[PDB]
Amino acid sequence: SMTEIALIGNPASGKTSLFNLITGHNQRVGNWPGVTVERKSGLVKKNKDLEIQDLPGIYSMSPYSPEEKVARDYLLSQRADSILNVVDATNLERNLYLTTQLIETGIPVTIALNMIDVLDGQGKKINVDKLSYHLGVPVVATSALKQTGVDQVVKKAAHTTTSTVGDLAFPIYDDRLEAAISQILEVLGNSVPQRSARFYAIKLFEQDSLVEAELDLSQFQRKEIEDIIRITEEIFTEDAESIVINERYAFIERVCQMAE
Ligand SMILES: CNc1ccccc1C(=O)O[C@H]1[C@@H](O)[C@H](n2cnc3c(=O)[nH]c(N)nc32)O[C@@H]1COP(=O)(O)OP(=O)(O)O
Ligand SMILES: [Mg+2]
Repeated sequence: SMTEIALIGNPASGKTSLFNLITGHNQRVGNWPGVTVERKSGLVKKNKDLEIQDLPGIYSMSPYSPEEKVARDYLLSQRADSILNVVDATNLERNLYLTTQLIETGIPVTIALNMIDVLDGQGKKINVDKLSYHLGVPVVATSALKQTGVDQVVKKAAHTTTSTVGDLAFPIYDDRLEAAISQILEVLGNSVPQRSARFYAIKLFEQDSLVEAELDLSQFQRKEIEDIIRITEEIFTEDAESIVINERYAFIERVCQMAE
C-alpha cells in the first residue's frame, strides 16, 4: 500500500518548488472530477512507495472557491495518510491560519517550515522545536532554494500518519468556544466520523453552507445547533464566523509568542 501524503499550503509558500524537488520531473497532471482545477501528483523520487498528492494553494478551507472545495473534499475523504503543510516562515502567523484548519481534519499534519533561508536574511528567528511543541505537530525547517530539510520533512510526514498517530492534539480555543464545540459534537452523535468530528462541529458553528447542505441532520439536531450558536454569539457579542476567526488568530499568536 502506497503512503499518500497530501501537500498543501498558501499560495507563494514554496509548495510547487518543494513538490518539484520531492518528485523531480516524474509527475502526473489532470483535473479534479467535474471541475477545471488542476489535479497533480508524483511519487517521491527517493522513495517511490510514497505518493505526493499536490493540492491547490489556499489560505483557508472556506466554501467560496473551487480550489478550497477540492482541498477540503479530498482531506475529508480520508484517502490521505498524512498532510505535509508547507508554511512560509517569513509570514508565519498568516500561514498558520490554514494550518489550524488542517489539524482539525484529523489527518496528522507535518509542517515544512519553508523559506527558512529568507528568514535568516531578514534578521528574524523561529525556534523550531518550540513551534512544534506548541502546535502539537512535527516541524522541519526547509529551504526549497538552498535544497535543505526536504528529505527530512518527507521522512517525518511518511511516519506521521492516520495509522501511526493516536489521539488528536487539536488547537484548544477559549473555554466558551470549546463549550459550543462540545455541545455540537453531542448533537452530532455518529452523523460524522469521530476523526473529523471537530472539523464538522466548527464548520457547523460558523454556518458553513457546504457542510450544512451535505450533512443529513434531523430537525432536532438543527434546533440544538441553532440554540448553541445563538447563546454563544450572545456571550461573545460577536457573530459566529468572527468568533472562530478571532480564536484561530489568538491561538496562533499565543503559539508564536511561546515559540520565540
Ligand atoms: C523566476 N523566479 C523568480 C524570480 C524572481 C523572484 C521570485 C521568483 C520565484 O520563482 O519565486 C518562487 C520561489 O522560487 C521562491 N521560493 C520557494 N521556496 C523558497 C525557499 O525556500 N527559499 C527562497 N529564498 N525562495 C523560495 O518563492 C517563489 C514562490 O514559490 P512557489 O513554489 O511558486 O510557491 P507556491 O507553489 O505558489 O506555493
Ligand atoms: Mg529549539
